[PDB]
Formats: sequence, C-alpha cells, structure tokens
Amino acid sequence: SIDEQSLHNARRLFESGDIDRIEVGTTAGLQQIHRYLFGGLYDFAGQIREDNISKGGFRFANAMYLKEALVKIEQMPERTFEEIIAKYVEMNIAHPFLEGNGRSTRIWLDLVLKKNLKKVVNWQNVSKTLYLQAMERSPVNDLELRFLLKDNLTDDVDNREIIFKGIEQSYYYGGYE
Amino acid sequence: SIDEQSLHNARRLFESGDIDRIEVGTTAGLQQIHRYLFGGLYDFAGQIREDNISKGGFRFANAMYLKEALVKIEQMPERTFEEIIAKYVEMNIAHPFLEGNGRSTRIWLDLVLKKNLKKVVNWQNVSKTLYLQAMERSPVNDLELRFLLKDNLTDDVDNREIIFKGIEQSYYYGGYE
Ligand SMILES: Nc1ncnc2c1ncn2[C@@H]1O[C@H](COP(=O)(O)OP(=O)(O)NP(=O)(O)O)[C@@H](O)[C@H]1O
Ligand SMILES: Nc1ncnc2c1ncn2[C@@H]1O[C@H](COP(=O)(O)OP(=O)(O)NP(=O)(O)O)[C@@H](O)[C@H]1O
Ligand SMILES: [Mg+2]
Ligand SMILES: [Mg+2]
Repeated sequence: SIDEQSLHNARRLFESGDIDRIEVGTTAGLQQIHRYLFGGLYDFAGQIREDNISKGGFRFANAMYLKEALVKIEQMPERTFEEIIAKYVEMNIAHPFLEGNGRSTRIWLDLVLKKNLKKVVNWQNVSKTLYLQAMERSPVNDLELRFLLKDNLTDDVDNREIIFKGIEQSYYYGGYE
Repeated sequence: SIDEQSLHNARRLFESGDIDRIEVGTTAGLQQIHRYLFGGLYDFAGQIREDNISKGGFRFANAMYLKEALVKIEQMPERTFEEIIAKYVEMNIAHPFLEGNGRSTRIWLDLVLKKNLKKVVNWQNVSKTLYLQAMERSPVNDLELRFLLKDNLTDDVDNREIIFKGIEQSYYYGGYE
C-alpha cells in the first residue's frame, strides 16, 4: 500500500509537470525526488541515512562518510553517456536513503540523460533480471549496465507511453506487481 | 624479489624496535608502516592512492572520497575487540594504497589490539583460506573474521616466535612462499 501510494506520487510527478522543477544531477535533486515519491509514507523521505546497509553481498557507502561521498559524487561530469552512467553507478553505491533508492535514482538518471543527451531510458523494454544483474556488477565493471541501457535509449523523452510504462517497470524492479 | 626485500624490512621493523615508534590506530601510522615495508620498492610507498581498485567482486572505497573516508575511519573507537575489528574492517574497505594493504594493515591491527587489549593475533595459527574468506565477507558481516581471530589471540605480545612466524604467515596470505 506504501508502494501503491508512491506509484501514484511518481505518476503525479510527471503528469503535473513538477518533474520539470527538480534540480538535475545533484544530491538535493535526488532528495527532492525521494521526498516527492515517499513524503508521508516513509518517515525518512528526503533524508540521508545514518545507518549502514548492504544487499546481496555488497555493503553500500558507509554512513559515517556518506555525506562527504555525495559532495564528490554530485560534482562528477555529465557530458557523455559513459560519464553519466559512471555518475549513476557511484550514486547507486552511495545508496543515500534507507529505502526507495532504486526508484528515485532511476528518475534522477533520466533527468541527467535528458538534460545532456536529450534521451531517456525506455525502461519498459529493460528486463528486470538483466537490469538487477547489471546493477549488482556495476561497482566492479559497468559494461553489463552500459550494454543494457545504451540499447534502450529513446529521444522521445515526453511520450506518455514511454514515461508511464517506464514508471510501471521501474516499480516492478522493486517487486511491485 | 620486491616481496623478499619487503619481508626483510618487516623483520627489521620488529628486530630494531622501530615498531614501537609507529603511531597507533591512525591513518598516518598505517602510512608509516607501508613506507617502512615498501620504501624504495614501490614508488607509491606511504602514499594514498588516486586510482580505483577492486578484488574478487568488491570495489574498495572510491579514490575521490578516500581521504575523507580515512579521516572518519581513524576516529573510530578502539576499546573492545569488537570495536577494533570493526575499525580494521573499515580500514580494509578503504584499502588506501595500490598494493601492500593486507600486510601493512595487519601490522596496524596488531598495534591497536596490543595497545588496547594487550594482545595480538597469533597469525601462524590462522589459516590462509579461512582468513581470506573471512576478509572477503567482512563488509557484509564480520562474524567469520571475529570467530577466526578471537580464537587466535595471544597475550605473549613480544615473543620472537609469534612475531616472526606471524610475519611469515602474513606474507604467505599474499602468495609469498
Ligand atoms: N548487490 C547490489 N549491488 C549494487 N546495487 C544493488 C545491489 N542490489 C540491489 N542494488 C540496487 O539497489 C536498488 C534497490 O535499492 P532500494 O533502496 O531497495 O530501492 P527501491 O526503489 O526500494 N527498489 P528497486 O525498484 O529494486 O530499485 C536496485 O535498483 C538495485 O539496482
Ligand atoms: N574481495 C575482497 N573484499 C574485501 N577484502 C579483500 C578482498 N580480497 C582481498 N581482500 C583483502 O585485501 C588484502 C590484499 O590487499 P593487497 O593490497 O593485495 O595487500 P598485500 O599485502 O599486497 N597481500 P595480502 O598478504 O593478501 O594481504 C588481503 O589481506 C585481503 O584480506
Ligand atoms: Mg526497497
Ligand atoms: Mg598485493
């Protein structure tokens, strides 16, 4: 039900045009996204975590230096696809919230791609299994992730079907329907 | 041959008493150890790396925020075995040099244990296979490492056989003889 309400928030972010007022490629902008999706649902919406977390055998950036890491991550360049993916990979390693990192940071990635390349990821055609494998591998080698995403870019960045079917797939990655 | 010369340096560190002049539990003290073992052998002896490195599927702390991470890691408490191991685990995640992290940081760990608990690890009885597995797991859960090391502590901290057979085993962990 938390997931269902945040899915409505995600849809409203785009329907309302509020997506166009989110700061692009910064820590604050990621926090804006997270606050929009999870405000009133998670107590920690928008807030940088103070606890440590791991998933599938990988420990995300230690909370004691997470703030410092985010200051450096947000300054990374965004000129090319390769640089943008590298920045995304580091933001994923940071994993700045207790929950909802995946959904918020994918929206954050699309904004950076859209601003710098005039493209976004056509998530509806990006397999859950291949996406999750590629993300798990990305800290060591982002080849899997680059191969996957580059083949699924679209320049039709405001198309309703791409946007809304993409949001649905994004939520599916986290286990919702 | 680099390994053989640094093994002589490691032995001399203890034989000479120079070990007693190394700063305990700090980043600078780890750099002193590394400089002592590898000075004149690696160009980067004592120097915090600027490149990224991974091993066995784990990416060590990103070079762009490594300095910041080390400032926080060195401030971690050292009062109990559990705290000391937690500090060691984070220093291993930092992996501040291009090479020689294992050998230098194990000496660094013994100094912290010796200062705070009046014990050191009896490395000669600590299996290579179990040690390397336990270190690989430690970022997610340090249970393996704690179980292994706690069973192999000794209060005979200046005993020549414990020290020199321990150095030999430490070098063996890295693949030397
Ligand atoms: N072992 C791992 N290493 C690196 N990244 C991972 C790992 N496991 C999961 N991830 C990423 O972390 C994200 C999940 O973080 P989480 O805070 O659960 O976000 P979410 O929005 O709640 N769920 P999701 O829809 O899966 O992104 C996923 O998008 C994965 O790509
Ligand atoms: N996948 C991993 N995750 C976490 N730590 C690891 C991993 N692989 C190796 N290590 C640790 O990293 C150390 C090796 O770092 P390195 O810079 O090669 O030091 P070294 O002194 O040259 N060799 P060693 O004698 O094995 O410690 C080892 O002591 C391991 O315990
Ligand atoms: Mg989640
Ligand atoms: Mg080595």
